[PDB]
Amino acid sequence: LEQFGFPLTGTEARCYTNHALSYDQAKRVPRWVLEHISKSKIMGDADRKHCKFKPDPNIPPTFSAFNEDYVGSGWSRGAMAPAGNNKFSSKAMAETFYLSNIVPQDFDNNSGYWNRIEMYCRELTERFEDVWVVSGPLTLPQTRGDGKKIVSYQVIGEDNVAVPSHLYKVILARRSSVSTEPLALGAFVVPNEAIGFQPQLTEFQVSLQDLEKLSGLVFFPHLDRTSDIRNICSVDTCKLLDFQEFTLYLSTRKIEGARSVLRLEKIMENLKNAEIEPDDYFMSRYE
DNA sequence: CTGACGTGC
DNA sequence: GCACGTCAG
Ligand SMILES: [Mg+2]
Ligand SMILES: [Mg+2]
Repeated sequence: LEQFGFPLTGTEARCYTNHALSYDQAKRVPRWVLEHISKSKIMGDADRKHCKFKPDPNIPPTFSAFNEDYVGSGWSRGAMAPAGNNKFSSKAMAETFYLSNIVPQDFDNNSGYWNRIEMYCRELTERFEDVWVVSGPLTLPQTRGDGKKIVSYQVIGEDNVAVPSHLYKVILARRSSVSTEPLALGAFVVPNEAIGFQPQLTEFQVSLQDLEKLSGLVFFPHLDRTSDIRNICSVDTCKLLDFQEFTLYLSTRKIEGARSVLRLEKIMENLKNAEIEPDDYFMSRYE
């Protein structure tokens, strides 16, 4: 037949401590990243200050990306499987810093709208027992003034790492293992750019048949497309943290300044459109 | 929470 | 050969 072997596409599913991915060796980015989060996963003392980005040892160095392709590129290192969903295990969080989970993402988008969607996925664990999330990059076309549709994206670094125009996220949530309740599903596609608090998450929702036709993937193939599957934005709220709750959450976590910056935190919070904190706030214990 | 950035061992 | 206090949104 053909004994020298078929060409290796390199799209083998690679499982880790808490996430699995399929690599795009031509774009140096993942095709899709799948993870499972529960009430137990997001709880833990594993800190991300000990972990830093490094290439995946299992990815062959010919197709692996590196930090040289990201540092001065004007783009951020955006993880698809977030470190916040792996607080229980230091090994699982450390594997999320492999560049086989990273895509070039806008700074404000990574820290803003995409960070709010990741928090909403963690918030769904407070209403569902098991939540599956599929995240990945996209490079969608654009219709020009002459009717011609053209795909165009950017590559950065010596290893041409593709910079996606849009990002997609697929959320599948199960209420309880001991329950006949139907499942909730939602597919969202957001552009890789800074987004404020005006557009709701429902404004970026698309049908699953349209995302599969766009990304060329088939999500959750072991699932039957019966009438049982319900939209996640009807069973749940699909609302992200507004300006108040988000700024209050960030100010609660940034409380470890350990200096006069502690008072500068309430300063920025005070002029931040009148907001107050209910818990124990800056219990300053400074010599 | 999501990022980037510099220096003693 | 590198690896932990600073800062921003
Ligand atoms: Mg990120
Ligand atoms: Mg230390």
